[PDB]
Amino acid sequence: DLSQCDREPIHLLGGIQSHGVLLAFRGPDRLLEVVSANAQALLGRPPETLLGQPVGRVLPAEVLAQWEPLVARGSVRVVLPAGAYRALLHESDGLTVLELEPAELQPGMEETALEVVRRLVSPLAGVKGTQALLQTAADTVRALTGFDRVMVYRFDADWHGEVLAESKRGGMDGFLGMHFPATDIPVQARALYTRNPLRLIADARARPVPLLPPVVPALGRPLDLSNSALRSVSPVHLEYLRNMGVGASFSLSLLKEGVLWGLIACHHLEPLHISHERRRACEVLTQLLALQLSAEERAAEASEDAHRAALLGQLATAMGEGGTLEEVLEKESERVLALTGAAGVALLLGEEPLLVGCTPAQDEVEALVAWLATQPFQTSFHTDRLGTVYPPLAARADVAAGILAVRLAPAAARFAIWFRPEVARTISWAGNPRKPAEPEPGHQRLHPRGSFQAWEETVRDTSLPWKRADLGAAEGFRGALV
Amino acid sequence: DLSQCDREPIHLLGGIQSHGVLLAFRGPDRLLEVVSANAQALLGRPPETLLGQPVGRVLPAEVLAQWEPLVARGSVRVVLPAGAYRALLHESDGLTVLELEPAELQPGMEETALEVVRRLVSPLAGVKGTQALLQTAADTVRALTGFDRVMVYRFDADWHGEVLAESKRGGMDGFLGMHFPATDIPVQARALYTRNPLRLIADARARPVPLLPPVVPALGRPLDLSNSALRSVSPVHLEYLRNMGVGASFSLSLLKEGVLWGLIACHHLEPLHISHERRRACEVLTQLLALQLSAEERAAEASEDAHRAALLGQLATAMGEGGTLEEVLEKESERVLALTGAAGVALLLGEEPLLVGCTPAQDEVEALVAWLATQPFQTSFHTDRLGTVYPPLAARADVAAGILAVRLAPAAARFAIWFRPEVARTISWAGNPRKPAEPEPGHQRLHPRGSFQAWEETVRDTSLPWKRADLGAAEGFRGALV
Ligand SMILES: *C/C=C1/C(Cc2[nH]c(Cc3[nH]c(CC4=NC(=O)C(CC)=C4C)c(C)c3CCC(=O)O)c(CCC(=O)O)c2C)=NC(=O)[C@H]1C
Ligand SMILES: *C/C=C1/C(Cc2[nH]c(Cc3[nH]c(CC4=NC(=O)C(CC)=C4C)c(C)c3CCC(=O)O)c(CCC(=O)O)c2C)=NC(=O)[C@H]1C
Repeated sequence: DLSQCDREPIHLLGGIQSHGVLLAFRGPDRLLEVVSANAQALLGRPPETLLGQPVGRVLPAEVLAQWEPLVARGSVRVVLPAGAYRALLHESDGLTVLELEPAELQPGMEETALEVVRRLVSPLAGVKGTQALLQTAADTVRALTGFDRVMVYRFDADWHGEVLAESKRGGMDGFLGMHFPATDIPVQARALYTRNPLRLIADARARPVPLLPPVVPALGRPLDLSNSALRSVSPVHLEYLRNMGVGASFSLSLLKEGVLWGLIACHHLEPLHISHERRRACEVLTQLLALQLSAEERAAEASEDAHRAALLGQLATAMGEGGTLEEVLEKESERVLALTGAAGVALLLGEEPLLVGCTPAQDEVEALVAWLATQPFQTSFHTDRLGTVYPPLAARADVAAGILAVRLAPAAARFAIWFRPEVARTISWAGNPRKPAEPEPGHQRLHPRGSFQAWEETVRDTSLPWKRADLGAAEGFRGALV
Repeated sequence: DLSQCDREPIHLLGGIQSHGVLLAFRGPDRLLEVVSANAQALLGRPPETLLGQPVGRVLPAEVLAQWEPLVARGSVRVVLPAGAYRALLHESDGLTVLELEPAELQPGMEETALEVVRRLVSPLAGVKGTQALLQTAADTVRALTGFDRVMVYRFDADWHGEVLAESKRGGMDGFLGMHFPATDIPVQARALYTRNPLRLIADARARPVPLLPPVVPALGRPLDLSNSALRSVSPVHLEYLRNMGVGASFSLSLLKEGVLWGLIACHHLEPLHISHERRRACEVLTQLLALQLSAEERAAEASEDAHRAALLGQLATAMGEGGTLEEVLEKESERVLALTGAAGVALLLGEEPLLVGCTPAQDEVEALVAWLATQPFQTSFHTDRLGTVYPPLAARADVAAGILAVRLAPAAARFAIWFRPEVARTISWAGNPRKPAEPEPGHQRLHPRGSFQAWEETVRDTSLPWKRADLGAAEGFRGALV
């Protein structure tokens, strides 16, 4: 359901965090437009008094010698008097949208950047599992701008997610597993994160600094601050960090192969401005955690599912050295079930079902086969919820939560079914998940929580996943019968 | 092993590069021992002299201050009065080796490194090929190194290689798709190069500078320069360089899962010296693109299995729809001969066989299974020189030159089979391959072929190799047949 929580724009609010400068430009012969009410304190002359007038009479020679490499490169460092801000410029609704914002004072990005990477590459990064690859990234990021807590929120099936990492300092608090809503990182803001990686909260305590004039004439609405460098997050959100205990939040959204995945949150007690160069060079590492995952699952599967095929190679030679189904299936029944980490498996070979392992009762399975053949799957049908699809076997979960249809022939409702049982799973949650926001009596403008502390729910009457292998190994048996 | 090549003790041969200095520090109260002649270019007062003499008492105030940090971390910025060197160390052979050699002049090296780390990582990497993956790392290490010429070398099965890639400037002779031995980078140096990636040969033409006392006092044989940098090499190496038009060297070891997948050599038309932060920065780039293309191997594997399944999904419905095999194999005759990507199949499912593609005769089919029972193999026999191992039916250059066994029945003479033809594959041999290196009347000392010109080896009659996933679509077919 689209919510007042997800219908809400970003991109086109009010403007930029109180530490940049947006000086706009409309068409040919340069010429300023949408400015930034804070502009008369890093320039030299007030905003309203150069909102009509061209670049010649707005910027100093510095940035106007640099104007050419700017277009031509992306960003470009200029050391004009207040210090040495950035330059990052893109294209908007009809504009050249030049902004600067402070630059990096240490000459050990390059140096600390290159020792920090080596960690999250190495001669062989996967050694002691994937809680390391998650934990070294989360570490580095922390130990590459400095922070007092950072994790790896991962989204799942229903876009709700949890933190599989945690790097911290001498006795804060901090989350870990600890599920928290999907409403949070809403539909708006991972549709937008496919194209725009990271966001900087500079000083979550401090207030947003408007834009000039609040619309960009021609269009009618305000400016697309979407590709922005310093978009200011939103009331729904800082209302919702001033509880938590962040004066920051440093995110760099993952996506190895076009698909989102997680984030790396970075938290910090006191306002903190990491740079564009450092912001982007941890985007380089978020880009090295997404890759080295791609590589190992895309591997695991390869290395894991040989163990699968050595089952099916057992199950097939026995199958042809004394051809006799029931006899040869019994001895290699530990193998059948174990194809798929299963407890039970019926087979309909024409005659009566050969129930085999630790399955439910025959009178039951007969009703289960009619109900199947009167469903659509072109070959297979599985679920981790069971009672949800075919309620009759709800009550007797304990062996019946997840199944593998594998139609042996067309009209023939002969097949085999793999019963997979029931799993505990006491599952932690940051405040009661049943309610992830705060309606003000009319329900039109709302709030977050001030909650964030371990309300457990208990996933149960579900099972395990059915990961490409079960559903693939299993389709080996069905071609191995015909 | 064999000819004088896999003999040359290429770490105990004294000698060291002349820009560098490797001196050695023996015993407890850090106390000199072996110093590398030209050591008074950096200490005014002679090597000969202070082979006695405590550590700090032989080398400067400057460099003493920073004797502390390089124990802990082992790379310092000791900046002295002769363009300030820096010394990486390591403990070779029970004593401590300080390896004074030059700076990075230029403070981008790191900031530039980091940006070519991006070009070869940006999350659409390989979307004009693996080929394009190799030919980036070509132009990126090149930019790091200046070096006029970069290469990339895979060591195909028999240790002897190809140069997939290249990356030259203009009017630069080059081996684009050219092809040569693995005598060269021999037995010795593969074994050494698993242990350290890199090696430099900057001023090839520059003869070595002895390091006294020819042989390490209490051992004999020269110290052991194995895990040094500013060493030299088996002389008659930069030997077969003066036979080229190169006066430098840089070549890394791409290591992929711990086997040596080869190296990238950048050599220069005239001498050049790159740093040890700078060569760290390309050894870094090797253990990165390996991380990438390890995934790309794993990827097009899982994409090609999941392919073959879908192909076999169809196959086994033609199976279950009825008709006996011979009728089912009629059209799927087309589909099975595409299931190991071979020309035809032959059943032999008891009775007189099925020839059912572009097969040899009936009489030669049977001639194999006779012999195929004599020799080993539980389940399989994929060979490609099916005429070397087995001459009689070793003239089929057209119909069969690589066969595939499977036993449809354990201890029984029932094997189904897919033969596939000779394929002419033009090989642009670079120099003579009947001349790795012509010796001196004596056969006691070797210098190496002085002519690297294209040679034709048009190899009549083998198979396109037997790719894992292909190969792997056999244990199944055999299970889902009786
Ligand atoms: C329903 C509307 C609401 C909004 C709007 C809104 N939500 C977000 C996202 C968000 N929420 C979190 C919470 C959080 N604390 C942690 O420790 C972690 C990781 C472990 C998380 C995810 C985060 C981190 C985020 C976005 C990541 C970030 O802070 O950069 C946004 C994103 C701001 C944007 O526009 O980019 C917005 C606009 N917040 C609500 O509570 C509801 C009402
Ligand atoms: C029969 C004796 C022979 C030896 C002994 C030997 N040579 C080397 C050095 C070597 N060779 C290669 C191969 C190679 N890399 C390239 O780029 C090219 C041309 C494109 C070639 C042909 C390499 C990489 C090396 C290491 C240094 C270098 O090549 O730049 C060794 C080990 C090297 C060392 O001394 O440390 C040994 C033991 N080599 C022969 O070719 C024959 C004559």
